[PDB]
Amino acid sequence: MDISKPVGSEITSVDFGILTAKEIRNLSAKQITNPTVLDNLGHPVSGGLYDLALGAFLRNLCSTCGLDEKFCPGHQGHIELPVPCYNPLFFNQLYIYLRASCLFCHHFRLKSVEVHRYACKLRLLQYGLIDESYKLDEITSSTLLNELKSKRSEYVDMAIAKALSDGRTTERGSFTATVNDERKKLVHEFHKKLLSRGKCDNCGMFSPKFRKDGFTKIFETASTYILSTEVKNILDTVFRKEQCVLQYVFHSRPNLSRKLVKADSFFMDVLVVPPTRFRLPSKLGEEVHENSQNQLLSKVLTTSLLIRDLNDDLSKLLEDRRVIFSRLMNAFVTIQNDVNAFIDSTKAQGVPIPGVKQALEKKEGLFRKHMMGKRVNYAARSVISPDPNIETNEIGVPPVFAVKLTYPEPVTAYNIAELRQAVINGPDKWPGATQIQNEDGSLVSLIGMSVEQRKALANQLLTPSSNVSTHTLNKKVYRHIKNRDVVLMNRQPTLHKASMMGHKVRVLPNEKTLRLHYANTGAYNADFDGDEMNMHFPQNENARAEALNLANTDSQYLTPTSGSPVRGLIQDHISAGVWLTSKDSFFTREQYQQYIYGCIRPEDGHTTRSKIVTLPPTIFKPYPLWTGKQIITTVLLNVTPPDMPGINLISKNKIKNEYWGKGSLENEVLFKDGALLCGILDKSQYGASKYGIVHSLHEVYGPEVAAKVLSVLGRLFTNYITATAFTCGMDD
Amino acid sequence: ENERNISRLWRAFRTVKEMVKDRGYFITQEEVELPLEDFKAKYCRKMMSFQANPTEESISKFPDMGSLWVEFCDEPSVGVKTMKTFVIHIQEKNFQTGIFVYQNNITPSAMKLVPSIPPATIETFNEAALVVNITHHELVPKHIRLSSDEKRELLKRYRLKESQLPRIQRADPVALYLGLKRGEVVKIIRKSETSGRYASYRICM
Amino acid sequence: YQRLRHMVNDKFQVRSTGPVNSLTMQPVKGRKRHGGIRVGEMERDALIGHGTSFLLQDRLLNSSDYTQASVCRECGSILTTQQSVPRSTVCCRRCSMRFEDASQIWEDGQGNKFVGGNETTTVAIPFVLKYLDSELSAMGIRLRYNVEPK
Amino acid sequence: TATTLNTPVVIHATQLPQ
Amino acid sequence: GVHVSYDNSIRDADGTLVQFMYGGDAIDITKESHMTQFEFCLDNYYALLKKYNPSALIEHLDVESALKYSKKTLKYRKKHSKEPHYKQSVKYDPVLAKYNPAKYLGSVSENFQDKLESFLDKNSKGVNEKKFRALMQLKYMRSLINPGEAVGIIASQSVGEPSTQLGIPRLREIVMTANDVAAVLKTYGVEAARNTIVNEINNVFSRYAISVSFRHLDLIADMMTRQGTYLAFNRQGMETSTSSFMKMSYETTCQFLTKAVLDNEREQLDSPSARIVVGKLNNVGTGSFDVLAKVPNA
Amino acid sequence: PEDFQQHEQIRRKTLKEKAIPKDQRATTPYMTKYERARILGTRALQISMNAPVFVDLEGETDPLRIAMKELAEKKIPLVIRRYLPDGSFEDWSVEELIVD
Amino acid sequence: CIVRVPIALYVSLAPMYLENPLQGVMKQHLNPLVMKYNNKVGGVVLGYEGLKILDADPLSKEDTSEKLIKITPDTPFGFTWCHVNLYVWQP
Amino acid sequence: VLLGGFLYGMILKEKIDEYLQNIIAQVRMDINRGMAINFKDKRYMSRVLMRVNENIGSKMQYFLSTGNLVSQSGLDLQQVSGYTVVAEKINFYRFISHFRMVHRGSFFAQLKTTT
DNA sequence: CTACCGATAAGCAGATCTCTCGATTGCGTAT
DNA sequence: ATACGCTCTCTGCTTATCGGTAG
RNA sequence: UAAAUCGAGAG
Ligand SMILES: [Zn+2]
Ligand SMILES: [Zn+2]
Ligand SMILES: [Zn+2]
Repeated sequence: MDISKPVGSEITSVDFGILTAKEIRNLSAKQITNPTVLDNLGHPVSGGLYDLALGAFLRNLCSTCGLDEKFCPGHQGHIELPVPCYNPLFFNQLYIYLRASCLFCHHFRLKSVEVHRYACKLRLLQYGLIDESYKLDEITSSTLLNELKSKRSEYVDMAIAKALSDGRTTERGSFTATVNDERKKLVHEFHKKLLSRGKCDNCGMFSPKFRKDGFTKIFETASTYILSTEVKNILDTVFRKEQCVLQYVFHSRPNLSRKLVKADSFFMDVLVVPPTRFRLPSKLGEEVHENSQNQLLSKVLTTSLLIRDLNDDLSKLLEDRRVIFSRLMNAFVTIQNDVNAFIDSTKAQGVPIPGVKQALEKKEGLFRKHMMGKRVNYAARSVISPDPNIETNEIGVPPVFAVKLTYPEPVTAYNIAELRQAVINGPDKWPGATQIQNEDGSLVSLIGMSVEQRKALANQLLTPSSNVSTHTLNKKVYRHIKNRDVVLMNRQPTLHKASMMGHKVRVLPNEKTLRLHYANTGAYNADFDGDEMNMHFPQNENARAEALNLANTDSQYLTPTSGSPVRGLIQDHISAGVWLTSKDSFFTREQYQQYIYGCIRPEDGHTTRSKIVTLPPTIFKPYPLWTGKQIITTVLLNVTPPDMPGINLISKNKIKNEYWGKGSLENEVLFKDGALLCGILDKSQYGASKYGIVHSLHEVYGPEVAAKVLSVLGRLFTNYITATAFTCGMDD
Repeated sequence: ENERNISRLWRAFRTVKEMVKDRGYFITQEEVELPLEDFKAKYCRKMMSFQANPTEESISKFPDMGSLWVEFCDEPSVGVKTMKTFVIHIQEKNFQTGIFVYQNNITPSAMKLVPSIPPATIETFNEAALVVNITHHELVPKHIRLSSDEKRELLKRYRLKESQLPRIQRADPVALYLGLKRGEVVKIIRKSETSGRYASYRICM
Repeated sequence: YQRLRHMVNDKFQVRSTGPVNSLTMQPVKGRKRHGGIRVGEMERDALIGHGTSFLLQDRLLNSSDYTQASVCRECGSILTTQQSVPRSTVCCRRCSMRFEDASQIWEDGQGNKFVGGNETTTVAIPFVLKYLDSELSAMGIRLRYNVEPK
Repeated sequence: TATTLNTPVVIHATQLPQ
Repeated sequence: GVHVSYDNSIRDADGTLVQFMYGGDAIDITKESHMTQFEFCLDNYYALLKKYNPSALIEHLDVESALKYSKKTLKYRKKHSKEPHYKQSVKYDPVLAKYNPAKYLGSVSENFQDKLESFLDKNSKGVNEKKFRALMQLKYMRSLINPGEAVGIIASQSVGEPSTQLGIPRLREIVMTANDVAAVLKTYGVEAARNTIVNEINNVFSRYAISVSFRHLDLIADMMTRQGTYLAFNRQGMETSTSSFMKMSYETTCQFLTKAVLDNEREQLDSPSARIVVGKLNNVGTGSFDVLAKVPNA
Repeated sequence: PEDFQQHEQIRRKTLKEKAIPKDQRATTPYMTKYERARILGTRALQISMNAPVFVDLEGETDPLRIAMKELAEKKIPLVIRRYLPDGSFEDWSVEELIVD
Repeated sequence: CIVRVPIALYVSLAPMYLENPLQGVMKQHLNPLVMKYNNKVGGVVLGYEGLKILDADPLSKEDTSEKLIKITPDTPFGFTWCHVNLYVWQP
Repeated sequence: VLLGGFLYGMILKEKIDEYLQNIIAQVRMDINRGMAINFKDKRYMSRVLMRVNENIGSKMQYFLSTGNLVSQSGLDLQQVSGYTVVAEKINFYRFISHFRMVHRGSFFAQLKTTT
């Protein structure tokens, strides 16, 4: 998607309607005749499944449009079926409305009073007046039935008029979940009781019971087969008589189009062949395996030719008629089953080739594999390796990714300082550009170019447009993913939303693995024993905004499962805390100052004073000493914003008051006015624990200050463990 | 079990009296807390039949709320002979609403006279379903019908269409207890664990 | 100590513009073919959960199979329009009529000249929508997509 | 040429010609 | 599609209102952590007061009316609660039902206000009581879930992800495959069914000692029971839904496509599933509003 | 030219019916997280395509940084349109909104 | 045979023209509409006049110097209606 | 434990049974085609044999290169696929492990009850 | 007396995370 | 030598044959 | 250039 190509029209909604035979024959670019895909010598056989006029095919200008293989969208053709056959989608609908009728009166076997009652109830549900219809039922010789029907009609029309005049329902109905529920219940009861009529009510003469042994065939009993054209004509007559009653069973919003619903929709008068573009042959080096859809259409075309020939033989004219009639009937049945197979691959009789329904039904179908979860562009995957010195809101992109992934930045008067030198760099000299998308939309390439010509191109990035029509737009440079950009990092499986965060990218110089800070371990539930995860690189500013602000790693400190935190340093830093903030921890002036500058380097903005401040030594004589408590205190004092007091907090940790000696008070932690005066930092303080110091900093100074505190605490505990080890042994 | 049947009958009568009071009809706690001796000395089932009327406050809130008649059958079963008798009785005193009680079962022939005479709605109840009041259980919150002014205000507050609200099926035990009608929105007071008491709603359908 | 055979030179991949599954126009599947990565249901639901609407619309639509397809305004179909051979515009087929029954006349490469049907405009959609349109019109189901600015 | 950047999406006549 | 509207009422994509107040108080669980940590709030009173800066948060917010009504209902409630819950005629709504917590200061829930009052009535201790309650109520005003939050997605993740760690089959007996909800619904009605659903979908989580916020269990139960019945989370429940494309994209695509096309169903493309299928922006969060630019010339 | 006029008139009449008047709206006066994110993204896009520059450029090149600088001084010339479920919309200018 | 035809188009405005939206619509669409035959009008457009931008807020005075212009979601472009009378020449 | 040598013998036996059945069906086709046969002539024996599939070895090679058991007669095995394991030979541990592993069956992999 | 509505008893349909490799992809017959 | 004929689960719904009740 | 089925693995 290009931001410089604006789209005005938008799809408000779509509606699911049956396509009719007459409509198809008007749109089609051609109807196909022969069941041969393509003749020898390599050209496609005119009139076959492929054709010049069904879409440009393998270096053959399309006849329908006149454009090449890339610039031909494809055009739709149709197959003239000699006879109308069942549509397997609607066979249960056709088989419910095939029964429940009197074949003589050509009404339903239900008394027209009940039929009209259901019609008006469903018309009231068309407009949402659900309770009004329940009173419509509260209305209780043949010439009086006409008056009863007229009274119900007046009642319904007047209720509709009042609701529309009351500002309660517009001209397009009011359809919602509850009204849908009652409509479904009403229709299901309608059908359940509509088959309860074994004897007609308009003219009480019995009718045969239609018995279907399986799809593609329906049998009558007083056994006898019934042709499909008979079923079509029967239900055509029934629908003609009861068009007013089925107009409200096959509709939910007011049919403002007022187009009559037929029985032609229930039958396959024509099959539709998608453009050739959608049945291109499986090409595998030399192997060419034609489409299963092409094979099924070839089979249906073969059956069409055979049944047409049998019909013609019968037309050119006893016993010969008997055998030709048996063969014609079998041709009918076989083409019916072949159409049923071209649509559905499980109703057939005969492992079977996938049908067009089978491209949708379950997972790996067109819904749960190419619409819900697609396969994305401008993304990368790798294996994660840990890396402190990464700010807990950053991710370390390897140079390979840092040179492949790109972003289209449009050139302005203020950007040509850096995009010009990015073009000068080239596609390999990081940072740099890999493409220039011009005003005309042309994508000038830089991969195969010389540095001299690259600089020459750079000298014309921000030129005026000599095109009257493109004066609005400007050139874009596909710059490499710089240090300022944002990346949506996810690690499958995504059991919760916090597992797909947005990090700021740091372009590491060395190795091919996504280097990620330790804090996010619980957030992704990740390890580093070869865990793989993916980085998605958004391509427009509006997408950058959400990962930078809404899904930003700072914004993700508390999981909404309980509001608890799922950040905090994990394994080494916790034990470094149990040791560094001990009473035994005393630090000379040099050691303490190095520890403080080792993590709060004020050359990028670690501390909020622009000149490090120290703390008076805890033990003055004999020589100036310090404590780890003071280390935590001065780290907090440096990271915390100025013109604001320090934190006050009382809490506990997991280490009892017996594991420190008699009369000890290290188990209870106390921060007073931004100074650590008692207690040892633990898992409870920083880690996956609630109400600790880092949680309190989050709640008081904001989430960003808590993120900076996590980075500095990690860096400090690391620099302290790289100057003082911590090991498990066999004596332990 | 004659004494036990009398005890269950008195308990059901108390629950029915309370249910009548809940809908907004003239009953007091002195009538409601009618002890077992009171029930024996006043009714020891056609003698248990009675009439109730709205209070002045209920009339102000519900202008169209009419009289109510409560009945108790004698035979453990009810047929169209009694049901038509009850419909004729409703038409005799022109009650707006009426309710019915059966001991063992009611025939569909009797049920065939439920929507017989609208808008004079007539309801129907058992005795065992009313041995224990359902609304006294801890789990069920309090339900309150809203006057059409209150319902209209509720719909305009959220700009809702009528059916877009959460639904309560008309066959819900609460709806039967409170005699709800389709389109009558109910305000429910839920005592939440995370927010205490708060007001939700349900449209009866 | 043992060196296991799960090295990084086998398990790192980075995707940009390139090969696409031509029937559904989403990038091909495979490390060897330089194919993209799946953003499945569990990733889409998480992306929605953060409230990230533009992010999800960029991962799901703008990057994989975004296409500016012409749609006829009146008939509401995508795969019905076509280009017109000059003697240069876009016209429709379903709601255009043959010139035998009738300026606004446009001709195909077959020479069959039609009139009308010039009520079409651009709509940005996933290509898989067009493919579902085809695989539904094969079954006889017609999806009519009414544009907003009629 | 002749895209949404350079041509109106829908151009109607408000009334009859005058 | 179940998100937070601008009435602070949670509803589907189409609009079928699911609940009127998120959890009954509309408090974001990501901002609920230190709302009842009163001692912490008082100790760091100056830092919090600096962070909220009520200087520019009063020129467009009403205080007096909401505080008055909160006091009145607090007094009325203290007048009551001698009797059980059914007899407790309201006569007075909770402040959240009447007043918008994000527009009127002091519009706070009953349990929160009662616990704050208990704290201020057991701890009589430069900070006064009125300024402390002003700061706490402003903090509550800032601890409300923003409009347009995918509370359905968050609830689903927060009930499914922790379920990874009786147990999962019990969940399947309550969420997916219909003490017993059926008995309590057939005897005591729909609200008793909702309470039973929440209680049983909680105590299984409790036995695993996972803290599960009731703003999720309430949303789940109020989506299941939206029809007055015990709609489980299977294809039977989904059948009663306005948008076709969601149902087609879920499962049994054939049956739902038939049902969609036989009714000529015109789905309005509001569900998250549908808007992707047709290429439009989503209806949760960033897409839950438009943006229009003011231009100077006329 | 006459059915078109009816179409336009019905469009604008339903538009005015939905549009809540300025002095009646009851939405939260803060600029929520989603609104802030979308405003920043949209104004950044505009800046990239040579939109007007109000706030001074202290060497910034990331358009999201220029958008943040505009949001700091509330110079962003956009308008949120919060939609109610019914379809009724309340327009809030960026300036009227109090962020955090 | 010069006819004044009042048209009502749906034009799209660039970010660079938020300062002069009237001149923006004139430079983007109306200027690419002069002297060219138009089938949607009927003749050949000699000129334009009375360019008037509609509003996205119905509650604004007819002379509100600032009108809301809806912004397309994916792009930084605005799309809005404009009523304008063209002096067309029809043979 | 079925060792895969006994399985090999079993599938070989079934294949040669299929061979005999194919030549008998060839005889049947010749009998019901116009006869012109004489069962005691080497010419006719060479005529019937040379038209039928004697390539039993390639069917064993198929069972090895794909692992799919094509059994005209239903066997006493409860599965039909996944019988040949590629000896990857990355370690002698991998390779020597190939030859000591039983498998319950590709039937039991897709099952719910974990007893 | 028969017709209509329930009611289990039986039969039936659809379901129960991303990623990398490898190999293989039809007999059979009448010309 | 090759082209053309092809016997391991769980939730519902739907169909079905035996009961009465009421004119 | 595909797409399926079987097998081997990573988390
Ligand atoms: Zn073409
Ligand atoms: Zn008849
Ligand atoms: Zn058209």
